[PDB]
Amino acid sequence: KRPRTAFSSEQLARLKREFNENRYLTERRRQQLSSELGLNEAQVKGWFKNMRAKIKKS
Amino acid sequence: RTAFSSEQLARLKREFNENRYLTERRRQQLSSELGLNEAQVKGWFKNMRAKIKKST
DNA sequence: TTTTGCCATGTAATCCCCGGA
DNA sequence: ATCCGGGGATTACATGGCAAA
Repeated sequence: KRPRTAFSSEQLARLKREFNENRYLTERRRQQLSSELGLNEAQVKGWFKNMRAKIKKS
Repeated sequence: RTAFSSEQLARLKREFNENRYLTERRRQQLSSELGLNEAQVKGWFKNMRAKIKKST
C-alpha cells in the first residue's frame, strides 16, 4: 500500500489553482504538475479524485 | 490465456441473454457450475458488453 | 489437390479512466 | 489512501483461413 503524505501549503496552492481551471487531469498535465511539485503522480491523481468527490458532496 | 469449451460458452451466452450484468452471487454460482474462476466469468461478461457496443 | 507459411481476425486479458463507498 | 465495479482502449496470442509453388 502507498504511504499517505501531507502536502505543503505551496503544493496545495498550486493544486487548487490547477483544479480551478480543470477538475480533470490529462496524462501530460499530471506528469508536468507532479514533476513541478515534487509529488508522486499517484498522489496528484489521488488529490484530484478526492477533491472532485468533496466538491460534489459540498 | 484460457479457452472456454462450447458448453461453457453456451451457458455463459444463455446467462448473458437473461441478465447482462452479474451479481456477486450469480458470478460465484456460474463459476462453480462451469468450473471457472470468478475473474474469468466476470471478464467474459465485461468483454461481451464491450464487443456488442463496438458493433453498435 | 497438397503442404507450407504468413497474416487477419477474434478474444481473453491488461491497463487505466471514472464515481462511490 | 483503499477497494470495488463500471467503462474504453489496447495488447498478446491462438488459430482459421487464405496464399502460393
